[PDB]
Amino acid sequence: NEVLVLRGTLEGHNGWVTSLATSAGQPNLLLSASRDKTLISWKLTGDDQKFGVPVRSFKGHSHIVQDCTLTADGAYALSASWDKTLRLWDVATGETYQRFVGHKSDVMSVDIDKKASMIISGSRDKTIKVWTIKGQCLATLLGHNDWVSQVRVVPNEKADDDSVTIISAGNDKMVKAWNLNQFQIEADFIGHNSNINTLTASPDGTLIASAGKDGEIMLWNLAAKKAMYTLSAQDEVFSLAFSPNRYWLAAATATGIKVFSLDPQYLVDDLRPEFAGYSKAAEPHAVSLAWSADGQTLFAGYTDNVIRVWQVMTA
RNA sequence: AGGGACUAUCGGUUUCAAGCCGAUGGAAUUUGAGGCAAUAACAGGUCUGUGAUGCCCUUAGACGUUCUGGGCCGCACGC
Repeated sequence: NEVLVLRGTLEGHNGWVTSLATSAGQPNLLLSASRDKTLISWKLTGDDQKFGVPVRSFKGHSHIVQDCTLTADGAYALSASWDKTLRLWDVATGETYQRFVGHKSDVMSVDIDKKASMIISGSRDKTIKVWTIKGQCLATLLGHNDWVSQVRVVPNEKADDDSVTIISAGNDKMVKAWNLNQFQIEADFIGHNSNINTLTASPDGTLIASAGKDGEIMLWNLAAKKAMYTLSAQDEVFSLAFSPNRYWLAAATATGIKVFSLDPQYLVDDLRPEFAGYSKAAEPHAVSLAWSADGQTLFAGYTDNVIRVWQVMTA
């Protein structure tokens, strides 16, 4: 039934959209990512023209943003980039509470646990490093031999003990899940055929996805740690997306979005629309995606310089 | 003190080699510019820079030295 219809975008950046972020406490309060050294804050007013007011740039690094994770409260935006950081931005404002420095090779990430505290970040030095909500390390993990690509938060409804769990990534072709308090050892994902360039997580504590340079999307549990639904999607995803509470997958496969539908096992609905003056090898192929925090609004993002948000509505 | 630019990023253009346009970012035609500048030389110039210097000449009516005065600034004109 669900005819998914393709609508007004929100265009704005000069470089190349490379993440994007579900606001995670004020789902308007969009908050978007970059390549050309900012973060254009887009409202969703919504009211039609502009779908819905590009109200704070935020400028820079010196170099290219690969991320922009919102807090558990959702008004404090956490940077990264190719000049070896963080720089915690204020969503409201233009400012740098705490330069977090220290890496060597080019952050690839950023994420924040359910209370806004013991943050993490991958790298190319081939680690990891915790930097609390101060430029300071708990510790500097080293179990991987590689470019560890991405790490995620998971959002726990066994109501949290308190010695918790997070995750990771990927040229050694593996994952590894680090107690976020005292980085202990828990399981990994063996097998794959090249680069793990992403992963994702459950919106309670028992779901995950990884993904593709091979084609296959190798799925989860964390609270079963057993390898799952093994799909086959040709090119790659660069750019994965849970609906929050539907059971819909969203990931941007080059080519679709393949909604795969992680219950039964079907292709509902592929969005490759809209398109004007190209030689293929121009599509202006994505690099970040999200599901309205409250879970409709897919904020579909693309290279080019035009975000193209595309919600699901009625038959 | 240091860092920082590599024609970089797609797009073309080609033996899809070495290369070459264009547009973006950029502070930024080999980044601009000089300076060092093999191989072999020329009988180019210079002993009128030398207490660097061969061989001739000069050696006190010296062509060595020095006080004066003018001389290289003299014009129908050629470059």
